[PDB]
Amino acid sequence: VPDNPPNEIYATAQQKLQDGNWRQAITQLEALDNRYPFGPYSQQVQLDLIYAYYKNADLPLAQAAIDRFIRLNPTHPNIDYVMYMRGLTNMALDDSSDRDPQHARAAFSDFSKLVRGYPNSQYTTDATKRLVFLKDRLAKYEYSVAEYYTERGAWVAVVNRVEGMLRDYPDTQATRDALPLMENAYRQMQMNAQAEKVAKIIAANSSN
Amino acid sequence: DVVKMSPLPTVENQFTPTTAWSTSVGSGIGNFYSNLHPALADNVVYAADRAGLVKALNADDGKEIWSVSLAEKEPALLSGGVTVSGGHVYIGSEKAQVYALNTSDGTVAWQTKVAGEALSRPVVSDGLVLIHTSNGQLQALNEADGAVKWTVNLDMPSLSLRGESAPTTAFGAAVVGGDNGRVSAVLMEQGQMIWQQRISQDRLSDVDTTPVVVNGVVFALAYNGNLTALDLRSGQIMWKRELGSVNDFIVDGNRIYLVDQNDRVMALTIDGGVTLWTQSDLLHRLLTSPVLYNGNLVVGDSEGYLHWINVEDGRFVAQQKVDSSGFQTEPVAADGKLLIQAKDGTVYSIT
Amino acid sequence: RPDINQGNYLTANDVSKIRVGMTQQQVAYALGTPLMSDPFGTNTWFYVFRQQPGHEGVTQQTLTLTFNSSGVLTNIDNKPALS
Amino acid sequence: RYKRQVSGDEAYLEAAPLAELHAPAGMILPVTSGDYAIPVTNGSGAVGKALDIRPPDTASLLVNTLWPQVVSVLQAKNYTITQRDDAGQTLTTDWVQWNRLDEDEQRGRYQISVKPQGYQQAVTVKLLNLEQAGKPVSMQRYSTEMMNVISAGL
Amino acid sequence: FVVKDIHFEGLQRVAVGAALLSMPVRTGDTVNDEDISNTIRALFATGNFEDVRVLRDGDTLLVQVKERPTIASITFSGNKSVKDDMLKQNLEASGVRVGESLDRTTIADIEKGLEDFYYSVGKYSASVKAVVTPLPRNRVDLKLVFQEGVSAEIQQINIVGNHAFTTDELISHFQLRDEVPWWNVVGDRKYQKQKLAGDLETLRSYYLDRGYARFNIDSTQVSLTPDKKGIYVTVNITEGDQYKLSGVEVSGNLAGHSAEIEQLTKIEPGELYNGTKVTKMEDDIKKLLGRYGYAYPRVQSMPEINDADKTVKLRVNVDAGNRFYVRKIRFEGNDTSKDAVLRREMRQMEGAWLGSDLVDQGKERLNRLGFFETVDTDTQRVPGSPDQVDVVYKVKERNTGSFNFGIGYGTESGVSFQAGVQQDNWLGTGYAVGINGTKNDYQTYAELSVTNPYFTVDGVSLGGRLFYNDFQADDADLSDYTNKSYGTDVTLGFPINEYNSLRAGLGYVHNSLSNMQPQVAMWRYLYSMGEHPSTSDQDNSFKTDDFTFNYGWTYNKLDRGYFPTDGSRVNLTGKVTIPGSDNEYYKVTLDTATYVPIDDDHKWVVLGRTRWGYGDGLGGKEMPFYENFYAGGSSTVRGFQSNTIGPKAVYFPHQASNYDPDYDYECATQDGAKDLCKSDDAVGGNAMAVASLEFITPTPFISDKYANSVRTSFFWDMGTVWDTNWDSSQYSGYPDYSDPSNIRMSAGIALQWMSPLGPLVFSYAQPFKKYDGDKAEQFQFNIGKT
Repeated sequence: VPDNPPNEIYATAQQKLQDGNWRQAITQLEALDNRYPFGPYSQQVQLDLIYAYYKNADLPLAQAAIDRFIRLNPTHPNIDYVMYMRGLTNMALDDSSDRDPQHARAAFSDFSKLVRGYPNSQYTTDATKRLVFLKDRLAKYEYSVAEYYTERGAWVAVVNRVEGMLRDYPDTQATRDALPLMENAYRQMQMNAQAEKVAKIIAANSSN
Repeated sequence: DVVKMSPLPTVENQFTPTTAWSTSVGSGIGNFYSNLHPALADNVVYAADRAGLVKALNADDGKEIWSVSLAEKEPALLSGGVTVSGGHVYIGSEKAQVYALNTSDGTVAWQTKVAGEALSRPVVSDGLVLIHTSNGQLQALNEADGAVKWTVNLDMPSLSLRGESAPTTAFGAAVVGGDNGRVSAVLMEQGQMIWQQRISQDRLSDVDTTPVVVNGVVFALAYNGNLTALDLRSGQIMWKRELGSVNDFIVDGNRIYLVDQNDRVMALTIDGGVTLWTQSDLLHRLLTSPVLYNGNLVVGDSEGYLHWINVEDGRFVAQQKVDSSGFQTEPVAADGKLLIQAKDGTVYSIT
Repeated sequence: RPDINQGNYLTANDVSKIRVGMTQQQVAYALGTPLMSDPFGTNTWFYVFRQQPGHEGVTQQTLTLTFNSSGVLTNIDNKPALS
Repeated sequence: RYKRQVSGDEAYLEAAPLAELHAPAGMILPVTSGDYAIPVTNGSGAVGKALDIRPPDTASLLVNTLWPQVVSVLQAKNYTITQRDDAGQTLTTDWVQWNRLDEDEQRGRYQISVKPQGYQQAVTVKLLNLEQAGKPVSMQRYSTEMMNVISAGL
Repeated sequence: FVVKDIHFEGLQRVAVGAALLSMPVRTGDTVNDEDISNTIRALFATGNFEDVRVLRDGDTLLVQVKERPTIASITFSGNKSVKDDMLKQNLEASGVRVGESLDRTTIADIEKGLEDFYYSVGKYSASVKAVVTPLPRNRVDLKLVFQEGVSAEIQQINIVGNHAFTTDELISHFQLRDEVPWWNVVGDRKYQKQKLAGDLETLRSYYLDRGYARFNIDSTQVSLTPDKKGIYVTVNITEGDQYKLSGVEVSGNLAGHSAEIEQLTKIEPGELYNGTKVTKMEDDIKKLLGRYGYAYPRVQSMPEINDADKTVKLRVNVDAGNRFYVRKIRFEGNDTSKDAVLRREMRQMEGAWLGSDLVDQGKERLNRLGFFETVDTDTQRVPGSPDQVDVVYKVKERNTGSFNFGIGYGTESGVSFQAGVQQDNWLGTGYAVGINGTKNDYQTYAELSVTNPYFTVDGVSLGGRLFYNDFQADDADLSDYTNKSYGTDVTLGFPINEYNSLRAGLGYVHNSLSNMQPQVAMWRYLYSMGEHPSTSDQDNSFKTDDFTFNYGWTYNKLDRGYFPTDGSRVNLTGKVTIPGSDNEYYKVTLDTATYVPIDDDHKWVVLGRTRWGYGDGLGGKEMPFYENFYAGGSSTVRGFQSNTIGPKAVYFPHQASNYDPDYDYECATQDGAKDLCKSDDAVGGNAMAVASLEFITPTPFISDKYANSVRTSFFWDMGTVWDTNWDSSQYSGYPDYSDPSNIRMSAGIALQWMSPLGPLVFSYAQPFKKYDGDKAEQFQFNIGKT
């Protein structure tokens, strides 16, 4: 990297962000932030850098930067953006459905914090659209582990699992598709008193 | 690798050293860090090799008297120096065996099992021979029969340097270094501990060898710990000097001469341990313990040179190659003869 | 294929220690917490002692404990095998 | 790894809409937990691929009592007054020593003037000299330090 | 004292609003001496600051801070044996990375840190140093300078106290090693604590198994050469005399299973004390207490010793724990492999009672998949429950694709190249897909394969295979033909037992014969098929399309895979052709290997191999000659050339296809051939029986420190091949190739060990019972895979 004045380096990196070649926009932002790590225009270079890291799929570097931002500027005007952004980076790592949802509920947790705190965010209408996906996505996770244990013949495990789905994710598609597995588990342990109860629930509700 | 070995000093010799004779004793020590040096007692050299071979040599010519091997049939792993006293040659083995062979013919006078590996030069005093085993056990065997009379139990760190302290005797008490960083003082009668004073400075630790006592003060070095002078009676520290080693030092006049763990030789005054001369030209050359030979320090190095250092300024008087296997065990300057054994077992005498 | 164990373990001796009119804290102490309750209104406790060793067929005993509004043992219903 | 560079760009998602299950009569559905429970935050905000996700010498202050109340804190703070022109409403201070807590110390002399500027009165602090560790040399740091010390007195 | 407002000095990176968010003291608060000390140490606990001073103005309470310097870059110097990026990765994990701040009070802990790594891999002279260069705007540039030094090696592993066993022979079974021959992979001479640890366990067991019940390890010393290039370890032992087992008294919270535990501690008195035979019943008890619900049943045995009889009375104490219940088995880390892939390996069931051993079984079941770098198991008490519990597995997934070049060299195959690319966990599905290639003197083999290891949840696998084999009979010591086959296999594999496997599948093969030198045996088969080619011209071709049902059974109870010393392996494998195929045959082969030891240290074992093969046609057709059985070579009857045993070709007089003198031919009319002709070169049979008996012995000359590393055999090998459709009547002048009574026999010595070039087998055999035609080959060998 050169050592020109900061004014023209920010100009260089800005017109690398506008050309959508992030690999070089990063190497100049990184240099600008490492050299001027505080200052009045210091927050702007930190936002551009977490945007760049995200579009170049440098997601660990994006998270590490977003978390250091929120630690040092928890009251900054645009932490609705910074939060929306750590939701995307966590939802990128997810990549959906049968694999570790640690990244999905991380994403969910953050998008929830975005909408509770900033209901008039430009990112809130899209955010709510995202954690409607994420809900039935990690409902789908419970559905698959319920589905494994019904093949295994672990009926106690499958009803306890879908009981949990009714509790945590009731309004999801995954839990509608899950109930007939509960009904089965009951019937298999000759608890058909209880089966008849969940039988009434599927009989009284849409598949949609 | 190894972070910087020193080059052979280039020096004009104020005299010319010569190998009066030399005699081979088996393969020798090899690359197995061992105390095994030769012993001079009554115009006859006593040498040994790790495998068990032990030879009695004539001190003038180096011609064999008796050879005999202590290996049964398995090697003997002889390690514990050689010391002659009372018509007996004492050898500690790493098979926890201590041999005492008759000085006359070389028969086994006795042989005793010991608490562990007998690394230490056997020290003989008050009619007992002192063995410092490798488990921190320090045992006293009767020089007549070889029966263990008492067993003091020094403590041991997680990791030590190889080699144990040969004690010195004064006033019917023995003074050992330990692998703790603690000089200890025990009674020769039953092994009753008197005092135990620490001189040690992740893993940093400090084995010791062989303290020397002159008129009520006892001197000791710790590896990476201090050179200290202690009150014989109390154990009380009188002065610390911050420099540590593993190889014997020697006190003469009111001077200490020693070789650092970086193989730099020094002369300090015994009154305060303030440096008179330092020479750092043999640095990291793997020097032996020094000996005084007619007013000259003699030290062997790993490449098999022994350098003669002027005792008044630290500048070299003579240099000499003599064996390519290398040196590491102590020389023996005594009775107007200088002896050194090289790694391959070859026992030289130097004039 | 391995042994399938499901639900709670019942010694035929720890179902002595339970009798009608006990609190939930006493039965839970006597039998441990149950793997499954009823989540649909009624407050019932199901102790399913199901095991199924390789190519041998299931033996299940179903101890069903019904509690009152207060949370005290009203009805205890158990059966040692399946039909 | 390569699967991340195809999420990080644009890809969209319209997953099955949420719908509340109806409970039959003679029973109830398990108690709702509330952890994964999406609030109905209303409004027309752009949804994915249509949403702009690009990121969004001298110090003067304004405030009879004015001028004598300025020379008063400087006298109570133990700063030696060199040139006091009460008429022209402009004083000069001797070398004031600061602390903060960083590196080696900065020392400067100032010019504190107080004259009306419209409907309010201005207090203009100009950093004349700035000698750090006996070496004249950051510029706003120690003009604002002096402007802050008179401001706290007011 | 009340605070009117709060002011801040020395805030640079930390927003006023961040420091302000950190303090107990608030605007408009009545604070005392203790309240300001409580925010001083709140701000410190932020980790943004070097020094915090909170003192009072008049109205104002003002906060002075010095922010910790922000790292501008991290660079590495002299760091030879560890690569910058990997070592930069460990620093981020520990909290030092570019853009984060450095506390100057840990720069020493940073060095002591990664310098302590170096000590772990035995660079004991290592020295890492941080120089932290200040820059403007409160930043530093820390560079770690390294002096790795030289690795230290074990100069000696001495044992003292050992009288009943020689030092060397005990070191025999040690992982740590003081001597490694140039020609033998017995291990490195490199030190690790983990190695010494399990080695002191190998030493303890060795003694207790021989009845040394009062054997103690008194102390272990690891010494260190001053120059720090040599390591001496010494174990000090007391090996108290042998002891026979008197009886065993069980005493603790047995949960009233005292009935069944006396069946687990039944012993025939006089039998010598045995430490592993003791641990067996400590686990047998702990297993059936586990079988009755209990998570962590503890059993602890204390030998009560009586020196009058020289007997030991085992005083076993056992208290079954409580019962607990697994509410959830979670898996975190599996970011690419689906949940079912590592869930289906569990022996602990969710929604059931936990077994401390069933969760442990289920851990190493994941390690042996080889899909994960690390596999750590955590058992948490589910909040506010006396007995419910979550069991989580924390996996770190590894790149599971690979390229694998193999080169080997044997007397049967010459050089053999193995080479293929392999993906064991296809998109995290447990699916194994791979392209594989083989190539020696006589054949080249390429195959594509997909496997599902769990076709069904119980782990019956469904295979899948396109293959292409290209065979040159000439380069295999056979009557010359060439087969260029290809086709497809799908096979179920059923596990039925820890020790038994089954497999059944169907498969298409398209054989395509050509270049066949005419012989009567190969020809009578072609006349079975109905094809009638020239008996004079070896420019011919035959193309079959077969469909085959393949079955197989494998039994393995070998006590260990390398140098087996006890139990049998047995492999039966058969072929038969479903109708609609050109050919109509069946084939079955059976391999047997039985090891029985004849000493207690298992250093003298006798081994009985037997190899049987039989095949024949069905619809009056014959079994193809390309499916024939062979015998002789290092693999079967040692001392004989590969495939020499059995029927020999009897050729027709033909015209050689590309004739050239200075080149010997077999019955070319170009050399004046008129009628049929006997030969040396074998064709093989449809019925084969070989059986050998090795006598495995201690290798007699090299050091007992590594003697156990080499296995000497003395063997007596026998075998025959014959074909049953041989018209002995019609070919009266020539020998009877339908007679199996012709048993070939050979005797000799075999060596076997692991070298730097790979695993060796030197056979030096001697055929004392050899028939006319049979070609000898007394020295045979194998290097690597062949």
